[PDB]
Amino acid sequence: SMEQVAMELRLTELTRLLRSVLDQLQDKDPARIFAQPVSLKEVPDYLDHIKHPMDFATMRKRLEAQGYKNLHEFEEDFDLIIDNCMKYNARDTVFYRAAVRLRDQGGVVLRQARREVDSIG
Repeated sequence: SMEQVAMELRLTELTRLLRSVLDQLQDKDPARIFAQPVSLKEVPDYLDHIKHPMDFATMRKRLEAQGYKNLHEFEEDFDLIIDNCMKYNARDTVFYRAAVRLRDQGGVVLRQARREVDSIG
């Protein structure tokens, strides 16, 4: 149907805007602490602590399959990156501190992304 195409075009344009959002958030992580999944070879107990692991590479895979239907879904995954780190690592660690700084800086980006998603529809 033409309606299905129009919906698919909207999904594609959302995907475009989320790709740019993702790039901007990932620039706020210059240490690349959140770039890849936590290695279960290197942290074998991780899944005992963290039930839903997340990282920027895994988000990027979902994004490129157009697997985010709305900005809420994408933000859920970004928040998991931050929140998982802040639970697993202590306050005095470079990892925890990186997560705080990512959250703080990413807030700004996400605030305008929400306006753009609503604005363009």
